[PDB]
Amino acid sequence: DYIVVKGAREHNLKNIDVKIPRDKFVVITGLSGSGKSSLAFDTIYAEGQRRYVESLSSYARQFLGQMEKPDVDYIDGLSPAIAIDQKTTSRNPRSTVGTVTEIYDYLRLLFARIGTPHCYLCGREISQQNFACTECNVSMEEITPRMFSFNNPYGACPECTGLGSLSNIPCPVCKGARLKKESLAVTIGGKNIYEVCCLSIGEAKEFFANLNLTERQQLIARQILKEINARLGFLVDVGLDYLTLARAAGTLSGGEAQRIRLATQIGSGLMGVIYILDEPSIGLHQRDNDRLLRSLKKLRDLGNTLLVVEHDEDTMYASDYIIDLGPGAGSHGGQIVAEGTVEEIKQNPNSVTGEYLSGRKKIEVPKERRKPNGKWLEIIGARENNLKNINVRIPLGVFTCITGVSGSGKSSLINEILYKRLAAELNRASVKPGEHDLIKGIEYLDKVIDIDQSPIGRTPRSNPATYTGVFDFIREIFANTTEAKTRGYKAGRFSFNVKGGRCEACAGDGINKIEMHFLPDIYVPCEVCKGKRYNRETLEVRYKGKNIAEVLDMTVEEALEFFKNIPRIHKKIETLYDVGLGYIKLGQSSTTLSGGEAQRVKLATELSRKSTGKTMYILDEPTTGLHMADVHRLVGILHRLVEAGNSVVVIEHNLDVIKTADYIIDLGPEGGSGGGLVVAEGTPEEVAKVENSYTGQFLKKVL
Amino acid sequence: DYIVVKGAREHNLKNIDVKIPRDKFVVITGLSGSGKSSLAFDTIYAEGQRRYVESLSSYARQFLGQMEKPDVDYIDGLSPAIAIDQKTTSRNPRSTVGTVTEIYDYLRLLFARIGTPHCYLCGREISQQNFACTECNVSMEEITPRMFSFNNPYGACPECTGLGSLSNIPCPVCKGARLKKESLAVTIGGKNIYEVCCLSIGEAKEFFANLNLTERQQLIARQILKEINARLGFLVDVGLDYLTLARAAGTLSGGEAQRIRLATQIGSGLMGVIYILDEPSIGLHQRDNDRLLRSLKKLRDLGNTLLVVEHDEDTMYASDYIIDLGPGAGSHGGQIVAEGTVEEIKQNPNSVTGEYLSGRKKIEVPKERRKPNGKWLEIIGARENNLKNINVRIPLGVFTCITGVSGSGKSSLINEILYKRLAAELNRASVKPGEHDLIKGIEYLDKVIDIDQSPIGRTPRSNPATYTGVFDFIREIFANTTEAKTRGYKAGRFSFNVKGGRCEACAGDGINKIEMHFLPDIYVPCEVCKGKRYNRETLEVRYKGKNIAEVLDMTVEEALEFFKNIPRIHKKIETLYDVGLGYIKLGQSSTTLSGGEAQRVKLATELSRKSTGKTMYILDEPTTGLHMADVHRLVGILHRLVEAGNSVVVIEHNLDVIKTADYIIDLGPEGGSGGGLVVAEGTPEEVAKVENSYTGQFLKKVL
DNA sequence: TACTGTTACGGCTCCATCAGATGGAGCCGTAACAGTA
DNA sequence: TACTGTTACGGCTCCATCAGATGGAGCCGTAACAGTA
Ligand SMILES: Nc1ncnc2c1ncn2[C@@H]1O[C@H](COP(=O)(O)OP(=O)(O)NP(=O)(O)O)[C@@H](O)[C@H]1O
Ligand SMILES: Nc1ncnc2c1ncn2[C@@H]1O[C@H](COP(=O)(O)OP(=O)(O)NP(=O)(O)O)[C@@H](O)[C@H]1O
Ligand SMILES: Nc1ncnc2c1ncn2[C@@H]1O[C@H](COP(=O)(O)OP(=O)(O)NP(=O)(O)O)[C@@H](O)[C@H]1O
Ligand SMILES: Nc1ncnc2c1ncn2[C@@H]1O[C@H](COP(=O)(O)OP(=O)(O)NP(=O)(O)O)[C@@H](O)[C@H]1O
Ligand SMILES: [Zn+2]
Ligand SMILES: [Zn+2]
Ligand SMILES: [Zn+2]
Ligand SMILES: [Zn+2]
Ligand SMILES: [Zn+2]
Ligand SMILES: [Zn+2]
Repeated sequence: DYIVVKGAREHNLKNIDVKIPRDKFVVITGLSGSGKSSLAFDTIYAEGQRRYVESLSSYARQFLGQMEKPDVDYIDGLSPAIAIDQKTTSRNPRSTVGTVTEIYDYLRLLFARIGTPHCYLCGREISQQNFACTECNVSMEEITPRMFSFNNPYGACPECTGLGSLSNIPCPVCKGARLKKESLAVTIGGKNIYEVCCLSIGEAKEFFANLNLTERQQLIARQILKEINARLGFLVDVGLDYLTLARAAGTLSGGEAQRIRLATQIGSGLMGVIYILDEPSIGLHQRDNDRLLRSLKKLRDLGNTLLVVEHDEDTMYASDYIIDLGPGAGSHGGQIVAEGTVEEIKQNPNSVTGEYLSGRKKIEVPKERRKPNGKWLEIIGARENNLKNINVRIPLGVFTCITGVSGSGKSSLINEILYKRLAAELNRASVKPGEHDLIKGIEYLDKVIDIDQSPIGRTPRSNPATYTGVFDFIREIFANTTEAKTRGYKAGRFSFNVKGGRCEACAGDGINKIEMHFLPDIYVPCEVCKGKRYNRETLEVRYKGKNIAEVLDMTVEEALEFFKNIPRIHKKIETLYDVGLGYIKLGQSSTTLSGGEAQRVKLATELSRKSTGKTMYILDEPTTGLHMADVHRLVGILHRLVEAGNSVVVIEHNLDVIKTADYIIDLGPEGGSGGGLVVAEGTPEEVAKVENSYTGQFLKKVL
Repeated sequence: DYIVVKGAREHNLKNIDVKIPRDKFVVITGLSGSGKSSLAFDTIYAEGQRRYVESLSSYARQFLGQMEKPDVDYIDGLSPAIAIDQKTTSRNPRSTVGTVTEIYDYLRLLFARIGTPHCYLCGREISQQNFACTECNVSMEEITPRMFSFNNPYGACPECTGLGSLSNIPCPVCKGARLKKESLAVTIGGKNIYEVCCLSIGEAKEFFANLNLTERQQLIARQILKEINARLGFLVDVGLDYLTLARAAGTLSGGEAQRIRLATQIGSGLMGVIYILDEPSIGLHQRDNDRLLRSLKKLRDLGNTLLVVEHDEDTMYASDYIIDLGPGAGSHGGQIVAEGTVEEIKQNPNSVTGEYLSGRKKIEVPKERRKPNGKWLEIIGARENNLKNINVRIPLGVFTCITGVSGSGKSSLINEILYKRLAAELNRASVKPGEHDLIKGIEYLDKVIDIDQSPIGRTPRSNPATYTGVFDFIREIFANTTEAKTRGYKAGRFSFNVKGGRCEACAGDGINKIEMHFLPDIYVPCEVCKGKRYNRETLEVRYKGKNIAEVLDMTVEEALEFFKNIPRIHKKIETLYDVGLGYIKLGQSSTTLSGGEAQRVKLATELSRKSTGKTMYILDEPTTGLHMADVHRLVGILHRLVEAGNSVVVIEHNLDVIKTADYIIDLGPEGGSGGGLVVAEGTPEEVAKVENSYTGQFLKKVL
């Protein structure tokens, strides 16, 4: 009936004991960095998978990507668990829609088994010892599934090495097929593998459902066609029927990629299994979230238990049990602050999330909107990607929001066209802009700063000090001391990523890692330098009473007071304090940062640049993996930036960020190739007065 | 609440629909070959594992040993499943107790991580780049887990190639360590890996629980020592504390190996998982079975569902739901004959198992036992393995049974000493006997025939015709026809395992197998010869109106009438008919035979030999994987053999076979090194009069 | 003249894609040889 | 003289044991260069 966890002390959890009911919709809320992912994904999922993969093959456990055993006492009432984590990276030039969903492997098998080969020179059928066409004197090699893939030299096109593009233009030889001519002659139903991939998902499902095959080949392909049709049906049902299997995964949007990842791991139809979803609503519109909620309720109805760590209001309003962590974040949180039904969380004074839900704390909506001051910049002939020749004028000096469902072209319109043109005109960047006619009004701005929506990169060689750039100033200050000057030290001596002034027992890592072979690797503290990352010679040089280790092991609040007379350092630390990271250390490794904290570090990297008084701030979904309090702080700083006399445009699905905006531009009216038209454009009240778009309906519902 | 299976047509199932309750003890009874394994292991376990391993890593699914998708419509209420199958082979000279339970991998990791190397020439500690002792000028190689294993050239002893024995004697170099001298110098707590392996399990558990390690090494070994202790505790609790991790798996008994396999896959402590056990009581005494029943009830109490296909009366008397298949076997069965509680099966007239349980059918107990006729053969100084110098006289001309718990030395006493000495004296075999003084009374016998307890070998090149040896006579008869004589045909032309007279499109297999890569292979019928295994020239030669394909595609009952004037063929087919295989074809492949049918084929191979009127019949657990009806038939034929004037000794844990015996010899009083003494020796009533042995208690309880 | 932005180069880390090899035992078929009746 | 048992040799099949490699993107540190105030 219950999952009992006792003595959970993983990461920042303060030895908490929590009972999670089974066969229920249980959400884990709280601030960013409070211990939701560490409670669910790092502990419960890890134990549930570890206790089941041991009752399987011994050799195959190594390739499963095993998880380290959590620092817990005992877990009762556990069950096998499948989880979809909150960490997405993507951006691979060798991964497509076919390989991500694994349908391409099935297609390779199907073409290798029951395909019909030919000679690519005359088209006559090839028959056999040697599998060659006797007319053109060409010897085709053996037919195997590894010859229909572009990630090995056997089946990859020689010119582009299976990349597709070789000035970025399609490959002259394969024309984007990525496979050699020999492997493109095997046809099923009149099409080779590339042509079948180029077909839309909806078209391909019916192409495979209407295939005429001999009695011999149907026996072989019965176990392949059924799986292919099941996967295509999952993709269609999730709401992505307009995609093609040949699209690169480096071009998919956030919502499309998230839905692709969701549809793969959900359709198994099991029973008595715990499903763990970590932030399942990133880059998803309100209608996409409602569809996902319906699907998840259907999945629970089979007899499963759901543990979803969600920040959105809609998810918490459709659940039977809420577990709230906190009361703060980082080292200041990690306890079970409140529990129970959403009404109990609303009535619980100690729960910050309940305070926001109840209305005790809220994001202030301005009484009067900021009307445009007569300055507009206009774009005409927007035809990039799936934009159907629309023209929109973006105001200046006000807070602008760009809305619309996933695939409507919000990124393609704002990011590509606007940012690339502005950066080429003002920052003198060497970037190819999108397909458009012209932009009028560039002479009304001075600089452009953008925040992309891709997640940041993780590495043990980077911390907030290096990412924000303040570490360079700190190292210069340390190298400017009299003792460092008389010892010959430079700024490169004080960095743990440069050899010469770092602990050589760990190469500046600070902790040695012992390599197991079939078990997760272990991390143990260093012994030579005690984990200070530096030798004794470096640590002797002190500035204002602290050496570099002591200045790298101090929180942001402490470094704010420590660095007061230095303008650049104070400005950067003040921005870091403003975005919300007033409790994390100045040298915590990136790999140990939560998603929200990494996102806030990325925001503070760009929000700390000097403003010229008339600048362009382009933000692509800034409120991803952020609690309502972080959203409130971000809205406050953005509104202060606007009041300073600057123009800010924000592409957000968050309703609270939208409801405070000054001018809303809506793209739609549907996702994919069916959208690209400006549904509405005006003040939030005017857009709420329009019933053609779901965004207007939600805006008028909340107002 | 229920597992609903509809349209199950795998193997010989006749499209049955069955609902199996969840969180219950459900047994699947029926005859041998009726469709229990095909219903449970091949369908439910296959679907349950297939529907879960897809929600895991893609690469690691290949190494998991995937199961083919069953020929079923839809299964509802499924859940992830772990199963222990009924097919055990063992007999590997490169597998020990350590590797089977995987504790040896953990020990290799532990020794590679926190070991203490030395030089094997002087004993001084080795320190370093190269790990070498500067005194003896010896350079020890790198320390890795792959250097502590004898299955790779890095860590295997050169002399014996890691076999241990190089006239079978221990290796002169390693003295049975199987590892080279360099890898035997790494010691933990004063012992190398071989010494720790040689320690008993109970001793080693306390050796690891009382190890003094530095604070540095405890951090590394915390995740290893806990797992090692857990596995050792499982082995101790199952009832096998006397074993040592260095014992070869080719010497373990049936009960010990079965308990080792049971203890590994049960201790996971999950919930909402279906456990499938296929014949879990092979080679296990009554007390071992009672312990296993207690453990299984404890495992179900956690909230699991158990599907155990069992023939034993004890298992069916401790269950809440019985599913009975039949009503016959082979092509004559496959339907759900009866279902419900054990009382309902007792009162169900159509259930053969219920008929046997109720007492309508029973094994007749003779009114008066056959007293010995004054002829005895005596063995003195029995000290083989764990026999403590005991002497027993085995009577002649009566049915003798050897009882006792697993490890008591029943096999070591009867099989090794008696069979090897009798075969060396009478059959002129070149076999080394066991350790004993002498045997008096060999001149009272003429021949010895034995039936070992090891399972038979499976291959697609063998069928009952070839295994029983009747196929050679059939081929000779076919080659003796006038047309074959005039065509130059020989007996080697008529065998599908010899090239020249077989379908070259399949090399006599009869079905081509298409090789997938990450999916289970598919089997499709041949096209050139239509699966007749022979070409047109061979099939033209006909004997008595049938060619060789028609005589290879006929059941045993039909071939009994077809071959009536040939003495040898009729005798062999009559024996095959008597043992119970009157419905299977004469050419069904071995890989498709059930366990019980393969066992009966093995029995009929040896029971068909000519008896001299005074012969020795040694049977080692003949009633393994056989229903009560097959047991009744085997008891009948054995009693007829005894009445013919021969002596039969049977080493069986089956109580029905024991209760009909004429003279019982009991070994005990406990398993392992604590046994080897003759607890009781006399008629069944006399043994029942003794309360020192559990066998006597059971005998007096049933009588 | 210093601040701020860009671009290029080398080293380190992480994520996505890819779809088994080897050794020995058991069985079939065939030939050779001995005991027995 | 024929039946029955054992033993040796070559080919085919199955089970147990064993514990990742490669390619490209993102980040850090450093140098060079241009616009601006
Ligand atoms: N390996 C680690 N070592 C030390 N601290 C860690 C580690 N991993 C995470 N933390 C910290 O533990 C706290 C909780 O992190 P985590 O539980 O992953 O975040 P979360 O609550 O899911 N928040 P978010 O992902 O931003 O919504 C944060 O302060 C992290 O910086
Ligand atoms: N290079 C490309 N080639 C073809 N189609 C593309 C390409 N890049 C993007 N698309 C498609 O163009 C449509 C709009 O993409 P994009 O503008 O990035 O989405 P978006 O509106 O920002 N959605 P989201 O970020 O999820 O809220 C989607 O259907 C994309 O799959
Ligand atoms: N692959 C197969 N093709 C055809 N027939 C098969 C196949 N596998 C099994 N059978 C037959 O199907 C019947 C049931 O076999 P199976 O279900 O494995 O046995 P079982 O009921 O568990 N009996 P047993 O193992 O002896 O206790 C038998 O007649 C088998 O010979
Ligand atoms: N070669 C060997 N070296 C050491 N111990 C051995 C060896 N062979 C067997 N044993 C042990 O000797 C004991 C008796 O073995 P064995 O006589 O085969 O058992 P059994 O009584 O027939 N039991 P079971 O067949 O399971 O009913 C067991 O503890 C075996 O592990
Ligand atoms: Zn040609
Ligand atoms: Zn190309
Ligand atoms: Zn160090
Ligand atoms: Zn030495
Ligand atoms: Zn050796
Ligand atoms: Zn054929």
